[PDB]
Amino acid sequence: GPAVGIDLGTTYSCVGVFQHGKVEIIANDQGNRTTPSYVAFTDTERLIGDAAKNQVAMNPTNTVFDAKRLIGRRFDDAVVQSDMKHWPFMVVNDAGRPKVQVEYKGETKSFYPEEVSSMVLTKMKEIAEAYLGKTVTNAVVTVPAYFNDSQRQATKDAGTIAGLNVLRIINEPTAAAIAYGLDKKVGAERNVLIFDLGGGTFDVSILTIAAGIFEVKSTAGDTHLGGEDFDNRMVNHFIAEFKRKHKKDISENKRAVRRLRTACERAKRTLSSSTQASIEIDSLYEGIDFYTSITRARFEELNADLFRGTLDPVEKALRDAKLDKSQIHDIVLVGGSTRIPKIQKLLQDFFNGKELNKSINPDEAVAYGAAVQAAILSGDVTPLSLGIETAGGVMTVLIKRNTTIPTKQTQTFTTYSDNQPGVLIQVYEGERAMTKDNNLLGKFELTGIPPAPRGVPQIEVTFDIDANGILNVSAVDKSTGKENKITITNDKGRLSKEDIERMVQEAEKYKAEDEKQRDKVSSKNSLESYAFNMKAT
Ligand code: NA
Repeated sequence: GPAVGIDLGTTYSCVGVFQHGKVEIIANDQGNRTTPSYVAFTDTERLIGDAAKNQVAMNPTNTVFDAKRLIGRRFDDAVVQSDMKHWPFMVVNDAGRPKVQVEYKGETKSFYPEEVSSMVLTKMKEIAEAYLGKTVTNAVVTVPAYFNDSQRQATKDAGTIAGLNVLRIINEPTAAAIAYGLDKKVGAERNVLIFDLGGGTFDVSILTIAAGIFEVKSTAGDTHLGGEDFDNRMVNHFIAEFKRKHKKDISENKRAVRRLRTACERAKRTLSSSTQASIEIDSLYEGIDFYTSITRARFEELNADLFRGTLDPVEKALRDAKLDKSQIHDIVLVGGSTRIPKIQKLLQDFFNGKELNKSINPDEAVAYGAAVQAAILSGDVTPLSLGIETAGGVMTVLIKRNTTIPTKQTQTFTTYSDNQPGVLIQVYEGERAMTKDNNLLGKFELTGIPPAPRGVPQIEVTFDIDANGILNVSAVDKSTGKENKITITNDKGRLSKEDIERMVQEAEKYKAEDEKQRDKVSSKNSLESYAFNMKAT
């Protein structure tokens, strides 16, 4: 049977299947295409999904949510320590691992974050099985791009516990791009910004896509910004309005606040499609009916700081990606909060009128991409950056990856040491800062450099790639015209698509460490006479 794509979200989860040439997002028992990531433990039963969320007020201690925040993390993590304070449920330390502790059937029980996530995955698997009419085993599960190897493995383990064979763990921004088919664009590399504003988290991701290959250039956002925050601003405003009108604070009554919050969430949805919404609550407090209205403009004023603040992570991501806003080719909206008209206007105005990709339901786009990838697994540009080793074993790129062929790139280099007799030209392929982490393709020596102080001799290195992809690397001593060259054959099938993806992924994993290595050397054009990788120490 077909594999399924699952968006394991912090607040809500979504499951989709690619069948008959089309992705179908699967509705649950109550007809909802999204299922709350909530598990509830009671004296009589365990509830997953809408049932768990509906009874949260009655059983807060035994209702678990935000397990994604704890997944793949140590208990001593500061995020876990700060996050634990907000949650009613208890978090405990077992062998350096956080666990949720709850009372189920009168017995204290402890579950690893992956175990709670496995229960949400079990419900999504059952939702898929009811729709398909067949057992579902294979799945593609999505995770935030910033997730580390531990967080990804823990998410895979949650699927394994649920009985799912997790074919691959893919980034949520990449899944959204796959849903819009940005990989199938016939032109040269494209820079894509994924603006993801969910119920509880805000994620901005910049990706570069060429030849079906995705690279995460930058990530930015707020882990604590979401639609619920917009609802809270409306609730606080209404509490103030009631207090001004009736001289009473409804904050004391928990149910009254819950009823107001429910009305505010409905009003916010109405405000996305209409310019005004009505709040009608009978007997909100002390028998006083609350009948009032809110304009879209008032809602925008209440959330003005939060809405404008979304641009700040966009600016940071662009700086980290070393890209100007003009260089973004595609913008994708993900998450329900992206429906808000003010958010769309602010992003479009920031991008100078650029159209936004919002045709796919923002709540379902990540699951849609996961479903497309699951089906693919179920059934001329340069592949890698090309460069030479500079002093310190550093990779200096002459031809960037995704460069159209044929191409010729020339750079000038100098000696690192005084009276250096020769330079060793070492050709490497890869996206890592250091040649040790890249692949050596060939080496040649240019000798007879006239004795001179360091930084004075000029050596022009040229990389020439023909249409067939054969690489010719040449070095000329500018003082004498003396030259040496190597021809590197293009071996067919040497590199698979997966091989390129692994090398790009490795660069994403070590980007912070790699940048520090780049900053270490004062000169970027200095060549030594030896191979740094073969040096002792
Ligand atoms: Na999401």
